[PDB]
Amino acid sequence: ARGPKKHLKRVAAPKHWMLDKLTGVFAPRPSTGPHKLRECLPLIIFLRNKLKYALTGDEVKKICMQRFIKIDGKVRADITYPAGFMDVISIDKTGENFRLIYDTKGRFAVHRITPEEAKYKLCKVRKIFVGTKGIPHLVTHDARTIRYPDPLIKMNDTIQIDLETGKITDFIKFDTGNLCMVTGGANLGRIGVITNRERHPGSFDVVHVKDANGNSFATRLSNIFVIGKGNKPWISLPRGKGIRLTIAEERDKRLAAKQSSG
Amino acid sequence: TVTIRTRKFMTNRLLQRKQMVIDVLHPGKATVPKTEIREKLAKMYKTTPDVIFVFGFRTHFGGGKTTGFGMIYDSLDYAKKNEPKHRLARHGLYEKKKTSRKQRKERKNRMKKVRGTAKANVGA
Amino acid sequence: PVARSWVCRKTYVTPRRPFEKSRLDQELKLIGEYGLRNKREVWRVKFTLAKIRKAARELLTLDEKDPRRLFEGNALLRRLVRIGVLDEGKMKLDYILGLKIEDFLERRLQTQVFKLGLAKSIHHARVLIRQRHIRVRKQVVNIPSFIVRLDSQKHIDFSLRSPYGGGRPGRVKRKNAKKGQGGAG
Amino acid sequence: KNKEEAAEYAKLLAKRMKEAKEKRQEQIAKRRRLSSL
RNA sequence: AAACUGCGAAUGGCUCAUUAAAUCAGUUAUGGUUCCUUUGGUCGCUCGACUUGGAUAACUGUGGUAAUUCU
RNA sequence: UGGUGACUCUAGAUAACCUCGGGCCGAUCGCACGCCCGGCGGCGACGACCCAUUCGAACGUCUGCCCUAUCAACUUUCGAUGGUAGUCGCCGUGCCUACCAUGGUGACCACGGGUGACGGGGAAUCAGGGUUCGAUUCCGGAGAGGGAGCCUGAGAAACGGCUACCACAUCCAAGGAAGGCAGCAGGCGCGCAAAU
RNA sequence: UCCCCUGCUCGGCGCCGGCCCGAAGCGUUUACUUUGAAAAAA
Repeated sequence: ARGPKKHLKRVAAPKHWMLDKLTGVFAPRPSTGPHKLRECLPLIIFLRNKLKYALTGDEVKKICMQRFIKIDGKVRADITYPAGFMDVISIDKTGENFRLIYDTKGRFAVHRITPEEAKYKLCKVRKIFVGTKGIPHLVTHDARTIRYPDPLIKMNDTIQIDLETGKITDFIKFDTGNLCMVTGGANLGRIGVITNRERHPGSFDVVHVKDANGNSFATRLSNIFVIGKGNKPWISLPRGKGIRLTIAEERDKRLAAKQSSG
Repeated sequence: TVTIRTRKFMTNRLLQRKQMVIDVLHPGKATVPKTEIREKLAKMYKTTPDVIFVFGFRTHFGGGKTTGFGMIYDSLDYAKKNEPKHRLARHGLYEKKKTSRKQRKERKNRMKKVRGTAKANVGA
Repeated sequence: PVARSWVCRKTYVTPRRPFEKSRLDQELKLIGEYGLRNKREVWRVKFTLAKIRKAARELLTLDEKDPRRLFEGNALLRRLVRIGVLDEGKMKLDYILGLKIEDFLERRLQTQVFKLGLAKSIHHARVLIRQRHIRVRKQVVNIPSFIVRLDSQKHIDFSLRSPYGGGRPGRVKRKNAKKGQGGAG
Repeated sequence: KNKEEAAEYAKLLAKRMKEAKEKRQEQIAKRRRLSSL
């Protein structure tokens, strides 16, 4: 390869893009943006598979540049725009908004939210920088460079930004006893409380997260998103509240639903 | 007789049309033509009979069911703005050019072979 | 890089001994008893029974009180109850290996058509299925190797298009009626 | 916009520096208390 | 339409000749460097014209070579 | 000021530099209309030094490749091993220069040769262990007759880009001019062997 | 089938300069063994 790739095969797509095999050779390669290729979700994939508003690749384009869809308060006219974690998407005419949260399994889930919760967005700070004339800077996980932050924002905190002004309203400090969830790996979408944080000099610093029912698991430092201060979550959690039901309880719940439905 | 039960209804305010799946139950008859099921969707969904577009009819084994797609728009010109043109060619509301691909490719190559004003005249 | 399937497998196996007396007598007895066409069908039933027995043995050699053992064991028992080769009394993993080709062969649609009384012989049941006369839960079946479930046993009746269960008469009826009209004038 | 955000950051930095200085003086007083008692 | 300007042709497709710690696979690092496009920030921070210049296309006219997506 | 396990890190101050083949600090375009005494406004499109991000690429760390002793020693001022100081390169580095010391690998198989060797995810058979294959749809690498050199461009030693060599080859008024199907169809040769 | 037989510089679960709990930071090294992270899809 003499340059960057511009195509992407269907079976080379990530599994959480949640496609089929016998439809086409290629898959939608997203345009470059705030999020990585294997951690985002194209707008065409959502509008054509999840919401079922469109069936072909031209109907998605018509809806997309018809100026009907707004992305974090800004209208976007790219059908392969990368949408990732807590990307607030809004439809102005039928009055629906969706928040992208990983569910109990390894995928995205549709989650309708009220507009009052659609005005803000929780996002994770990545690194702290100092500008030219002594301006402190923040680099956010969706590449939002924010000037003049609060002095108590550290490396692995979570800030809440209003989508109309771009400023910080409130923040959550990285500490034990806070509600957390994991973004990537074998664990995905489980909601838990940070207990331990093991420090290894020169490598990945693993942590330990306990679920609300008695389960525990260990993830890396980069696989951390802090969502709450204590037990109350700052956003509306999806169905099941991220408990990671095992296969026996899942089978029992499906059998109970089948017996009750008839 | 033949009767219709629509399935998987939804509306689409993003594109001013109504998605549903139509299953056609015709015991003893053949496959229904698309015009007559368009008249049934007209007399059922209280709209004009020239705005409804149906396609994708697939018969079942034994000949009792026939499921497929069918779309109802709010108005005729709203349907003309956002629809594939070949379905309008099926329904007689559109005409397309009858030129083959090799003739167009040869004309494009012969236009590439010359420069200037003569490009518009070498290809007829 | 065309987008196709390229996924296939063989459903039957051929024994290593081609010419033995007792084996050929046993498959001939099975074929002549249950009205089958060739030995490929009983070979494929032997293949799927060997697969089920191998899966049950692989689950039995794993230790007790493990979630995978319980999950695949209860899945296999629910599946084989749904076929109808077992009852709820023998709902055990070790009772899977005491099965037979006979229990898998009684669940054929041809055997059920002959057993209930739609047909007079097993070969007549096969050719009755082949001319599209037998339907179940409002869907006609034209194939004899259909595995009916336990809940699907009581829905077996004649079709609404077959002349046997009420419908348009066939080719020989209308031809003999036209011949009678020609003879009568 | 630059002048407004610079003024707001200067005010917030002054408040947080005053709070940190008060906590440092409290820690110095605690050290003096544990030295005396 | 033509043509100037800008962008893409370095993607895709076909083959297995070379290559035996070379390629590649898992695991690390760039605190040892460049990065089209998109995204966010910066874009009156510097103390010193109510819009400037001439060249080429396309076009017109006139030609050579037996011959070119030539001039 | 702020951070890392760790800076000759970022920020701050002083004194200067700032390349004529020269860093930026807008001599660009469209829609809807306008308030307040000629000045003054809303939403966009394009372009731009720097900074992070996205797509990556590239160089390195640890471990793992088929056969052969009728290959037992190999490399070494035609860089082989390391040190100093430089050139060049986007960066470290004998990558290359000038000077120093004789170093480095090897019976735990180096080196040399062969391969009907692209590598892996995988396929066949299979009680338990194994044996054989993997040109072939997804990933990475290499080439467009075969070596060599280069313009443009962010990214090419590109070949449906260019320049000379040889093998082969087209047209011609004989002066010259024009090319590389291991792309899709198709044809010849080669064949036991493979389509519009 | 349950619990007990490596030492030391700062603090929150409790009290009246005195006790327990925890922790910035260190504890003879290997193979073997069990768990955890990550380990593209098909």
